[PDB]
Amino acid sequence: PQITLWKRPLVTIRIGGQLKEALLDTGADDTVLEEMNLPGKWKPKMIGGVGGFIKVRQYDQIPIEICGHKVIGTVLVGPTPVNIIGRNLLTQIGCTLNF
Amino acid sequence: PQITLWKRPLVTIRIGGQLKEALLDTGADDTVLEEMNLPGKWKPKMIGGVGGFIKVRQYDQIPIEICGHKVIGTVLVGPTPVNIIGRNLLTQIGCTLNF
Ligand SMILES: CC(C)CN(C[C@@H](O)[C@H](Cc1ccccc1)NC(=O)O[C@H]1CCOC1)S(=O)(=O)c1ccc(N)cc1
Ligand SMILES: CC(C)CN(C[C@@H](O)[C@H](Cc1ccccc1)NC(=O)O[C@H]1CCOC1)S(=O)(=O)c1ccc(N)cc1
Repeated sequence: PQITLWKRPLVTIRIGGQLKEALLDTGADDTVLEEMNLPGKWKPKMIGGVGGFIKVRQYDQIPIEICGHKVIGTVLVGPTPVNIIGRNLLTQIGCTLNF
Repeated sequence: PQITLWKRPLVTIRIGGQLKEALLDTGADDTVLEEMNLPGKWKPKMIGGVGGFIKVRQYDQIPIEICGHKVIGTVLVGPTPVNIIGRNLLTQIGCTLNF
């Protein structure tokens, strides 16, 4: 697809068997999702942005389906106010910025 | 250009007579720059990000040049950890996400 930026670049994803809406975010180094349960091992990490930092759980090698593109990689989970697909998974779908 | 996302999509912008490095940020509604002594009328506002809210100065109708593309719009100035080009100006340079 080609996604224009007049509106937020929201897409449907599936993770852990569940469908969610998420922002395609080129400003995010790594994918971070709103508080949820995910199976498997995780480790604590900090991420920072506008407003400061939050503590998250880092899960590695997690399958995610993004608009029918299957990726597998790092998913952070914590108190972000929005679900965010970051560069780590955008590269896996072959996403580029064009102008 | 067609910009891959292996690394942060940093570009050079020209604003208020200064050359600055900024992040092309599809997850950002607004453009927010690190604190700087920009002349002009502004209004105080708050914006929210991952970690909470910050107070910013809102400057309207500011000329900005992004990768040779000359645009005009709202620029927020405040304690962001990185200069961010958000959708208000990404639409003006004709930027799209493609995968
Ligand atoms: C600030 C950049 C450098 C990093 N953020 C990504 C940005 O797109 C961020 C995404 C977001 C949108 C809406 C609500 C909350 C967050 N938008 C953002 O703050 O919009 C503000 C600034 C202007 O307009 C409004 S991040 O969320 O902090 C972040 C940091 C690290 C990781 N691994 C993942 C996410
Ligand atoms: C608002 C914060 C940054 C604290 N201010 C410091 C001020 O220099 C502040 C710095 C600033 C510059 C540019 C963007 C944002 C903030 N200038 C300012 O123009 O900010 C307006 C814009 C949006 O909201 C308030 S403070 O309240 O004045 C103050 C002063 C002394 C003490 N001890 C405590 C607080």
